[PDB]
Amino acid sequence: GFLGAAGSTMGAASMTLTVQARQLLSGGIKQLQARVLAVEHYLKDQQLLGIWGCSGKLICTTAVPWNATWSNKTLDNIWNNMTWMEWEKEISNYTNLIYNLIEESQNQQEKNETENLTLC
Amino acid sequence: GFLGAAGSTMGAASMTLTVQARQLLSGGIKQLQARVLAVEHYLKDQQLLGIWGCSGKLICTTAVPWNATWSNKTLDNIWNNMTWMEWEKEISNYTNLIYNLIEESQNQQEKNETENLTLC
Amino acid sequence: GFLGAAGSTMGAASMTLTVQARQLLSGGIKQLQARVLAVEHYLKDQQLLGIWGCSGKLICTTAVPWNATWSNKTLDNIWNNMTWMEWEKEISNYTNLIYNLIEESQNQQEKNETENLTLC
Amino acid sequence: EELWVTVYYGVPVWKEATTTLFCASDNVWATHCCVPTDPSPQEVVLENVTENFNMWKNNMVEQMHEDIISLWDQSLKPCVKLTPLCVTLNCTDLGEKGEIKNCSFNITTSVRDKMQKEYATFYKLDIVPIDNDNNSYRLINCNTSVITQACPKVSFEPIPIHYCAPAGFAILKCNNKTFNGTGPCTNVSTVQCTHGIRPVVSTQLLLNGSLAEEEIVIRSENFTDNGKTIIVQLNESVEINCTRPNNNTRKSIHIGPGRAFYTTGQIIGNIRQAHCNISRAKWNNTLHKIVKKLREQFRNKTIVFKQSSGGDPEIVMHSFNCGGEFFYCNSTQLFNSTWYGNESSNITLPCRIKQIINLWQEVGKAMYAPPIGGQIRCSSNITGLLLTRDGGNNNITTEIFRPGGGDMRDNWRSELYKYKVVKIEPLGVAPTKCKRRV
Amino acid sequence: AEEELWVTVYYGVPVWKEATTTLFCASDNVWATHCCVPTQEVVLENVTENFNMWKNNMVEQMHEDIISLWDQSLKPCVKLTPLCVTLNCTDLGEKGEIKNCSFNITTSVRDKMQKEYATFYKLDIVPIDNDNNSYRLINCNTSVITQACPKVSFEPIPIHYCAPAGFAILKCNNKTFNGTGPCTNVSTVQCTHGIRPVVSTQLLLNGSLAEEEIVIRSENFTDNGKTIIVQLNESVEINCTRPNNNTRKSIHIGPGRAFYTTGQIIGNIRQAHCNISRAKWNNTLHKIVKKLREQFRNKTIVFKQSSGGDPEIVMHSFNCGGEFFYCNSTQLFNSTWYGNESSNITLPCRIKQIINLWQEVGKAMYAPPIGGQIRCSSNITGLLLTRDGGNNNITTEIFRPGGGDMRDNWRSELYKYKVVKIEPLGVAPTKCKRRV
Amino acid sequence: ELWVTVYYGVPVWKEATTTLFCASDNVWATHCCVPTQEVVLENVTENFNMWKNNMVEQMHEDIISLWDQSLKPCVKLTPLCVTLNCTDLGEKGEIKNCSFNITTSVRDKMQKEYATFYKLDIVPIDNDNNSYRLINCNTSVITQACPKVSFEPIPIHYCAPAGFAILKCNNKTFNGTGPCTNVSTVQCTHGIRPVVSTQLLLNGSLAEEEIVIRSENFTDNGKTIIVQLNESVEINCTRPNNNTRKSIHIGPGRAFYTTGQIIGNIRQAHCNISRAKWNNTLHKIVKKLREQFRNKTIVFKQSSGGDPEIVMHSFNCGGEFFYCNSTQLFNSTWYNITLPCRIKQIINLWQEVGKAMYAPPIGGQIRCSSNITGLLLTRDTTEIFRPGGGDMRDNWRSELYKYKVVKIEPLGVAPTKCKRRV
Amino acid sequence: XXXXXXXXXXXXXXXXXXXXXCXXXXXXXXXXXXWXXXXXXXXXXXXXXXXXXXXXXXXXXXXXXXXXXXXXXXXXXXXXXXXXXXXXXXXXXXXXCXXXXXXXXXXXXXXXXXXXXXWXXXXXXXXXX
Amino acid sequence: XXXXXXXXXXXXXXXXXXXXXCXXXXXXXXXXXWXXXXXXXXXXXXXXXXXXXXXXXXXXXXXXXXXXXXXXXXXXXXXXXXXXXXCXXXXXXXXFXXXXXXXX
Ligand SMILES: *[C@@H]1O[C@H](CO)[C@@H](O[C@@H]2O[C@H](CO)[C@@H](O[C@@H]3O[C@H](CO[C@H]4O[C@H](CO)[C@@H](O)[C@H](O)[C@@H]4O)[C@@H](O)[C@H](O[C@H]4O[C@H](CO)[C@@H](O)[C@H](O)[C@@H]4O)[C@@H]3O)[C@H](O)[C@H]2NC(C)=O)[C@H](O)[C@H]1NC(C)=O
Ligand SMILES: *[C@@H]1O[C@H](CO)[C@@H](O[C@@H]2O[C@H](CO)[C@@H](O[C@@H]3O[C@H](CO)[C@@H](O)[C@H](O)[C@@H]3O)[C@H](O)[C@H]2NC(C)=O)[C@H](O)[C@H]1NC(C)=O
Ligand SMILES: *[C@@H]1O[C@H](CO)[C@@H](O)[C@H](O)[C@H]1NC(C)=O
Ligand SMILES: *[C@@H]1O[C@H](CO)[C@@H](O)[C@H](O)[C@H]1NC(C)=O
Ligand SMILES: *[C@@H]1O[C@H](CO)[C@@H](O)[C@H](O)[C@H]1NC(C)=O
Ligand SMILES: *[C@@H]1O[C@H](CO)[C@@H](O)[C@H](O)[C@H]1NC(C)=O
Repeated sequence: GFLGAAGSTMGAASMTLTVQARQLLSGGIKQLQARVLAVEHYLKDQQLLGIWGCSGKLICTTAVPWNATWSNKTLDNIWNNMTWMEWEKEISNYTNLIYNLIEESQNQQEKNETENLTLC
Repeated sequence: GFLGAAGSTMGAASMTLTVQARQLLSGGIKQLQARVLAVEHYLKDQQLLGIWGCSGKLICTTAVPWNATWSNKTLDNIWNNMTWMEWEKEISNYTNLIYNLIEESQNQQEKNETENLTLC
Repeated sequence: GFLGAAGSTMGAASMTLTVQARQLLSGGIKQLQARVLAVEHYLKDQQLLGIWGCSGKLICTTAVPWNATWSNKTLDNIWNNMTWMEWEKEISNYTNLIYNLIEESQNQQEKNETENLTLC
Repeated sequence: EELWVTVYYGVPVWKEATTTLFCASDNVWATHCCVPTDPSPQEVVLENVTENFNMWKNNMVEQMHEDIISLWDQSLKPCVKLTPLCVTLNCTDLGEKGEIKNCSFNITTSVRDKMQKEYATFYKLDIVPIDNDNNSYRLINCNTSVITQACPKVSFEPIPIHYCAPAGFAILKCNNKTFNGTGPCTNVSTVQCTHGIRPVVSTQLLLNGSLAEEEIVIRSENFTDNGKTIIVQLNESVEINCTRPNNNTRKSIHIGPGRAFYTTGQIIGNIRQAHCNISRAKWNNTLHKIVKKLREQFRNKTIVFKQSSGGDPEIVMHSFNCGGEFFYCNSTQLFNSTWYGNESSNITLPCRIKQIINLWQEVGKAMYAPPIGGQIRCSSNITGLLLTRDGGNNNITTEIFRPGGGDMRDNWRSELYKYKVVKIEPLGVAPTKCKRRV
Repeated sequence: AEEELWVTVYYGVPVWKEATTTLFCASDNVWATHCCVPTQEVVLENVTENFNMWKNNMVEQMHEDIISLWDQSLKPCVKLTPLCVTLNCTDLGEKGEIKNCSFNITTSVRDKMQKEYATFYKLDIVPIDNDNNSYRLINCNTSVITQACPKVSFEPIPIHYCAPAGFAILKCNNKTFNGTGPCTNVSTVQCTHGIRPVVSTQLLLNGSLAEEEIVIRSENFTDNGKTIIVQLNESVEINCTRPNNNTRKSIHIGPGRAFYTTGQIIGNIRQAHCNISRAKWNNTLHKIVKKLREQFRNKTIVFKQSSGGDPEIVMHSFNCGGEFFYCNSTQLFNSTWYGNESSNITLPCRIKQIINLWQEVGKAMYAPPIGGQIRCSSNITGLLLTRDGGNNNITTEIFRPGGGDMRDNWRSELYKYKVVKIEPLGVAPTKCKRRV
Repeated sequence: ELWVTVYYGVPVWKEATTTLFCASDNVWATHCCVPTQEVVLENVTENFNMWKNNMVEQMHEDIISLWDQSLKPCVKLTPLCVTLNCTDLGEKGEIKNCSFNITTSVRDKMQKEYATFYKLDIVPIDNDNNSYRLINCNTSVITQACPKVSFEPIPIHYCAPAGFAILKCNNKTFNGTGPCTNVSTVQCTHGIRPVVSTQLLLNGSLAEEEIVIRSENFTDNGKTIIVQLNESVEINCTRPNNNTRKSIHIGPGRAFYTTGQIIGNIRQAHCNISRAKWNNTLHKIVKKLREQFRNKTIVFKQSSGGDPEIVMHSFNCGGEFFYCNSTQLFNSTWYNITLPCRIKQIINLWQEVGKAMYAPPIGGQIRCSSNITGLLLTRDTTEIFRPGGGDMRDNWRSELYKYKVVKIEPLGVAPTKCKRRV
Repeated sequence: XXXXXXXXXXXXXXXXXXXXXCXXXXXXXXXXXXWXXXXXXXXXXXXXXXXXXXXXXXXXXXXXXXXXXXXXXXXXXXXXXXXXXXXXXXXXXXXXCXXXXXXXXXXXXXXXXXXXXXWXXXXXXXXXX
Repeated sequence: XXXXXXXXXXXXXXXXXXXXXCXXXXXXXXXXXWXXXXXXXXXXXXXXXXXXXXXXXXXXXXXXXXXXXXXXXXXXXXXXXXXXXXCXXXXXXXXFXXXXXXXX
């Protein structure tokens, strides 16, 4: 069910990403504004995945190393012993920092893809 | 022409998918509602294909096996003796079930992509 | 800065595409019309790129040959002696024609991909 | 066999759906239907496609009706209200025998301390006596409804309009020239927009509509119920030339701070009755062919055309908008005949003008149509009829048909009967032999 | 010789944050028209969430939505400005509760005066002279009185408040939850349960019952200025009757502007009243004091009628059959309990036609009379109580009926819901690098 | 040899008209609720035309729409279009005490009320010298402004929606038309105050290098000449009468506001402009005018005559509308100044048909101090210039002359050596 | 003291698996540390045998063992274990165990390896037969 | 990583220690460490990186350990030094060098 994995560990919860993804689009003037706003939030997330180079994916790996200062827990204590709510709270102060690093990495990747040849 | 293959068999009609895709993928309160609905339908179809791993494709195979419960007819009759209208009516009761299985498979594949040492 | 390369030659201006590409959407009735129109412009550009093979690319090549009737200048005196404003003015009467040819090329590519899935 | 699920996007599949259609056109209608039309509209014939249609369950008609009501209401909001005129009138006959009266009244003007004695010209149908004093009258419904003056700058002349489906939807059209409006159609095509439909308002005869291409087609939801309107679509039109011969002038009476009431000032020349001229031979041939088609549903019976049983002119006369004036014509010379089926082979209808009307029977509302100076002449094409068959004739050999149908939806079903709106379902799945294979 | 982990982006992560958004309304009349959407619970295991019924923006939105709908419904209808004239009133019969008032009013035809008669309640008219005959409408010289639309029904029906896509409503499933703090049994819904927008000042009618016991909720329980909301686990039936058999007449005051008033009363004139079973109320008060003694330990609990005088402040008001009743609840809140006591009541009622439910400035609404007799039967599903201050250092607490504004009634049904925004993106380490 | 390549993010644009949103930093604070950068474009020449700028047309429509919407939930002064029995309070007839019979909030109860009106707000009815009527009340609806709604101009910024940008001309002496060679891109305009005036532009922006005189065609003489000053002139305006506001109840919670009495003496409203600053400003203006009209005598005269709305300096000082006689400013030949002012409570801005607004009196005394930042002149071997221009658009072109709205077109194509290489 | 506590089967049949264990005494098995096995080839030379990264359940082994190498650990057991295949007589080496703590050094990695610091008392193999 | 000892023996006299030394197969930035392989004891680390002292090393031994030339000396011998001083790689496979067998 929708958010059924909310209390599950991150590992188990990562297996239901399509359940939450579908509910972002399907789930007087004030209601038209509400629909436009829901569309704007969806596109905001799609544009953010776009600049990160993660379009079309549910799970997208990057080339940004994980910094032990953000969290020094082992993977077993993250994926099997902690939920996503707890994780998002634990690294909340670094979320924007991580997002900026992802964008920077993609920008470097773009330079390595679009400027390899003269006018090509 | 648009929907010209509607009376054709599934095999014959599946070779003209670009005809409908080209029309569906291109383009006070009453007019805004019409525009918002057109946007919502476009985004819902694009999201659903994205979460199925079918972005940019008109024909997209999957790893979900076909269940004889959904239809026990052979391919020769389904593809050469039926139209898409008749087929969609025949399996209407199972369409949402099929979609959920596709989503589960795609999500598992992406998870599998991050556990594959060769690809990491 | 935004449009800072507008006065630069095409060869130099083409190296700073991320600056302008990410500005649209940062990536009562009049307020909804403005928001819906901004969304529609974003989607229209994404749909046009999706019709073409340029999905998710800042620079992408095509299989459409350059017609000397559109411009009989060589790469010298286009990329290092013209700005994009001057270039767009020079071939503006052929913009829609070029766009249609790009679509036709992608459609032919789709046909080849469809041919590769015959009875598959 | 080992079969796999494959996703196909763009399959030619649709389902019945109701959505909001937008209006396009090549004045309230020109302003509303601001979207331009396709200069060369496309239509795709769908071979080997059978589609069920039902003209009496078509939501395009309901949407057209709502759009007419909405535009008329919106078009009457920024206009002059006639509440100040609901006073006793002193009316003297100008002439018929008193069809047009010269009415004087004491009305408070824009200055609250002063009242003026104003004169205005009204038609008998708009004036009701309220006393035993033969000269004391009031407006027909001013004590029960709010009468709003139409703005002289807003035109309601019907123009062709097209209803267009939004992206993701399509309109299916039935191309069977003799289709009866219900059941399967085996010649179906897909269009994005309907043909040009004129939102003409009438009560008995359908004007400026579409003609049948092969024969007269008579449609009814159930020909045996006697509670359903019979819509007769003609294959050849009949010309009806309607004239208002009085040469009028316009006068403006100020009834408030910028609220001007428009009435007739003077009438130049003699007073003459408005009328419509229908060619006698064409109507006689039209009735002959209608009887020939009616006898197919009512076998071996005599067909008699009669005028409606009685009541208000809104339901017993032919009402139409001609030049901006509302004519109520006594269509009794057209539907007064007996036919047996073996009859092998100028009609002037008197008309009244009514300035205060209540279209669509809105409770508490009415509209005043300002008079138009000069003379009015219209030439319209009669393209169909609304008939009601009387019940209680099951044990006799004669059927009685009277002009007049149900509400205004019957005047639009006659144009929208061939269209239905469907939603496109481009995403389908089917078994194949090929697996994802990474 | 390095330990290398990389950032991986996950979209569709089951996380959320508190948020305020626009909600829509569904239902199976102003409410059927407004809540036009036709009318799915997922239990979240191992999920603890913090709720706060007094900081719930769903109550504020319901309040604004009810006021907006009410005000919008009255716009296209008859104004009573022509009736703000001196009335010549004589007692209709009580001893003067209903008067037969005559006045000179312009009729549906302009510049024509007609003497008319109308029936008014004592609460709707004020003397304006010393002749014992001249009356005026209670507030017509300072406000615009709009007649309620005779064809528009304000009867409350169950409605459901629904979140837009991208948002979800979390529900607390702890049957004894006190409305604030952590809840360990949380479920996700798209729409709330059916809530009836019933308007009342002291007793909550046609609401939801508690499932296990009477639950008494208060923001503090030590601040005498806070409303105590008592949710019952068993309802008490209140049967309200307007026994007068009224024959209604319609007099026109303009071009299609009709004023509705009682034309005559058939039979005698009898007092409107509500009948509450004495044994059920006495048992309800017993169980309420048993629960109140848990928050106010070793105290005597005394119920008294509220102060203020004005019927809209101290009487129990409600809409019964379309009439607005103001009933004297003193017989329900006049008792002393010491905690050691084991365990028909007829409330007189007045009818008021000119009301101002949300204290709008310069505006009022006139409820037209309904002919025949009126009967209704409502379920008492909860109480609003306040405490008197000044009772420190003594052994007795004083409780009186009443509360704050209408939010306390709407807060009594929405207390278990909160709206949250879904945050589908998140990042986490994994030993897998982008293959580029 | 060469193949088509698609580039997205191309730094090009085209002229376009869209709806700009208003961001403030009161009707304007409420309307311009969005809270509030510049990229200089090197080697970019852009053609501007301040007289074809749709930002001005939008601003004009926004001002009219906001004023119209603000006056809807307010008192309509229709029961006051009655005979007024007016007697002079004094000058000697500028302000009258008018007695009238008006029905109050209680029907059938008519009261004899007194109200204070200015001479410009009333018209004689009869020849008895006592019977007056409100000006144009028989041909228009006079709506009282709500006392709680303020129209005080505040700085506002017009901002382009996403996908659009505003190009600014940074040439300090740009004449309002033709190519600008120092162009920058902004998202929002500078703060512009929607100040309403008919002859002098108040509280606007100053030129930085010189007085700039702009005209669509300096040889047409049917065009407004907008003079942008490089130094402001202070104009100190006051209404010395000490008024006490009175409220007359005309309906059920519908009240008319007037002046109950004036405490002390009745004195004329006026504006004080420094004589030396005006004389130096006018000299500099002539110096610039002689560049377009060479070897000519420059003469400033008062406008041709007519209703104060078109021939006097109209402005809102402190909620009151002053109509000041500017003749002392435009009466000179080139080769303290106290301007008397009238107060008018019933005004019709933008010359709407059938509508007017009543400005309720403000008690106490009014003082304001404005900066004269520009002039509107019309040209009739001597050149005759008179104050006054065209409609209200001329007061906004003077601020929006340096901006144009363009649409961004990030998608374009070009040849290169590489193909798709499928 | 996060000491390692090695144990071994000791005597074994030739070509048997080299079963061994090493408890995470006063330490978590799941920690930001790399646990490893090493052996002394009858004191002729020291060599690394295997390692497992508790932080991410990663593993590596010396080329000397190649396909025979094995390593595992569990948090529930709080211990590491190994059982290299084909422990012929040449494999009868002393078996050492140690943990090398991970550190958040500026290595452009989540954590860098450290020198092994916490060493077990060890146990010897007797795989000859 | 194929390091080997340079100091064939270092059985230094008390308070006159001889340095331990070895060389790497290739130069690296640190990526090497020393350990004291005492008799009947675990070979506990002596210098965690580039001859930098180990935590709780309880020894003065240090060196620059530049490039591929690694060494360590405390400049004083003691009974605590009666261990084989071994160096090892900390890159690629953790190959061990022959010990110096100082036994001092
Ligand atoms: C708590 O909830 C209860 C219900 O659970 C509410 O009480 C109900 O209130 C409604 C509205 O007042 C009552 O419905 C009305 O009943 C009238 C009498 O009904 C009797 O007579 C009719 C005769 O035809 C019979 O059909 C019926 O079975 C009964 O025998 C009707 O005359 C009313 O009709 C009027 O309103 C409707 C509105 O839709 C119009 O269509 C009609 O034309 C007409 O104008 C109406 O049906 C209902 O009976 C009450 N129930 C009970 C059990 O008494 C409480 O009011 C509510 N409490 C609060 C505080 O809101
Ligand atoms: C809510 O919490 C309970 C625990 O309180 C969750 O159930 C637990 O789920 C874990 C797996 O996530 C189970 O652990 C696994 O057990 C199997 C048993 O064979 C073992 O092989 C695995 O290695 C692992 O240890 C755990 O036993 C189970 N506990 C109970 C009491 O059932 C439950 O799933 C949580 N709810 C949701 C929605 O996630
Ligand atoms: C009506 O007028 C048209 C010309 O406008 C003419 O052709 C037609 O015959 C006329 N009809 C009749 C019935 O006179
Ligand atoms: C709950 O309801 C039952 C009857 O269903 C009643 O006996 C019980 O006393 C109620 N609880 C309380 C606390 O009064
Ligand atoms: C109220 O009426 C109901 C029936 O509607 C009845 O069962 C109940 O006992 C009555 N209660 C009282 C207090 O009259
Ligand atoms: C206007 O007032 C200001 C102070 O507010 C003063 O500096 C200025 O000189 C005055 N100007 C005139 C013309 O009086």
